[PDB]
Amino acid sequence: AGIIDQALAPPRTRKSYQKSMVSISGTRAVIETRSSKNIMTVDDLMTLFALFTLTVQYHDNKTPLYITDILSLRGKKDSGPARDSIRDSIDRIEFTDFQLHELTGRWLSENMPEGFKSDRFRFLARTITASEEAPVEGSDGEIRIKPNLYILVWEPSFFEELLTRDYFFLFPPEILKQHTLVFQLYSYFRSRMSRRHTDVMMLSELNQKLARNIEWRRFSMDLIRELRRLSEGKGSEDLFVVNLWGYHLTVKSIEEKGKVVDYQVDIKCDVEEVLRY
Amino acid sequence: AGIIDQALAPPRTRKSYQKSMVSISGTRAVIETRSSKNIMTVDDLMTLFALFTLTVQYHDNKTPLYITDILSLRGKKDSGPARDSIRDSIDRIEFTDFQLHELTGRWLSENMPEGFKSDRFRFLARTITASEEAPVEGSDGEIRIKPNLYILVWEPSFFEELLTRDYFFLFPPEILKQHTLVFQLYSYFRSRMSRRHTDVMMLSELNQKLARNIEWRRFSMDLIRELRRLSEGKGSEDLFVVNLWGYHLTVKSIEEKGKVVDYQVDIKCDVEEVLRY
Repeated sequence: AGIIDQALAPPRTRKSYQKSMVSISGTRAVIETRSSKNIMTVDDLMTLFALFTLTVQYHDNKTPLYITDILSLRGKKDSGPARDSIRDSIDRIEFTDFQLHELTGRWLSENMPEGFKSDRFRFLARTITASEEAPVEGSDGEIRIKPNLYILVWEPSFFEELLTRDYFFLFPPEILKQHTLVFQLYSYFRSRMSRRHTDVMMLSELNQKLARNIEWRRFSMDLIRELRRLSEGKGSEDLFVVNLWGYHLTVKSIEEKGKVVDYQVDIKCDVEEVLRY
Repeated sequence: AGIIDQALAPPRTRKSYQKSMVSISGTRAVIETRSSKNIMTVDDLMTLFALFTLTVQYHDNKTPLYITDILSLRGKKDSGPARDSIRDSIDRIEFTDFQLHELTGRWLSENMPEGFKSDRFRFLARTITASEEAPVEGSDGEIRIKPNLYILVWEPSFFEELLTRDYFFLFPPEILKQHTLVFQLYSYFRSRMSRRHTDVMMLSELNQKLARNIEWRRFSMDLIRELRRLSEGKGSEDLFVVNLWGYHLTVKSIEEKGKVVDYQVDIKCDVEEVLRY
């Protein structure tokens, strides 16, 4: 859940294999993501977290989640294309296998002096669905369903962590309705920013840190438009501040002659973080 | 479930999708078998059952299994190609998803009458592996591992069904190392003939109900060689009896010169057959 965000597919990409290089605790590892259909994209993250929330709120095992509650938590208007979109997202999450291969040998026991560890993980161990419409056959005869009721059986150990230490798994119900760049920014501040309470960063670094292959103009215009929409009316386009559910930002534009680059400063208020449930 | 036998791939087949029509309890249904690699074949069944036995034998959750125990239980001499073969069977079992789609709408919930139910199942929810050799990047650019320790995490419902009820799918460990036709014969004797005391059969009937695509020469030579092998020498080439782990058989020759077939008299004994653990 912490490293999976680094091994997803680009948005709107339909592929069945992706090999990414990662490093955790100094240990370099190769993370593979494969599916019999299309692997998870970055945009699916939100949907995944939605499931997380709906798994925690229900238990207060097998977790029944209705499609309408998912649409509501995602802040999307109920319609055919919307239900089909969430259905495609959950379908990508369901058939995605992650596998982390550690490249540095470790000592395990007297019988295994040098041992390389690999972990093959899958979020949903089982899924039972209930649909109003009948399945369709499609090309090659492969079934396609339109479920309204989901019944999730998570991976056991992960499920035991879905009912224990529900902080990194519980995002604010309002951040799950936000833009993809806002979600990625809040998720980046939530995991890689517990070291300090004040920080200094640029938008140019934020592309390479969050959405690299997105060009600087689209990234800056979209994310700046969103943060400006969530900002307070106190400032102009050159200087404004955003609450961001505990991550009080302070964006300031830097100009050469007419061209601009933005510069943001955050002050992490840990209280409102836990308050945002 | 007990319908996976109709969902597996034919022997010597390496594919990623299969679809079958299956009627269960009067309802027409479709079973799809998917894998990002190769789906399970029939010849993997024994290995799967081996895992079963070992998972029941260790807990006497997570289940550590060593490849040495799998090779010994399957009756395989420890070597390179043997370890590779077992690893390939376990790899096909690990990445195989099954899915049962009901094509007839039935009553599911007071808000979904005549709804359509699907069930996406997977034997292994999670798999941690310990390998002695280093991860190798093959010619296809994908990581290939050579594990020796299998920390297995089964599907929760199937695991609970696998720890308490150890009588539906547990075979005598000595049958997991026999010829494939003997294993198929014993499985046919446990599935069919539920509580029938005695019955009389033909090797031709056993040929068509066990291995349709096997020549009558190889069926008689292999099956009669193995059954006649596991029998006290009290008889001759034309009359012998086999215990067969609770299914006491009696095989005799038929129809004299140049044209032959075998009578097979059975007598079921639930005491020995079930108690053999």
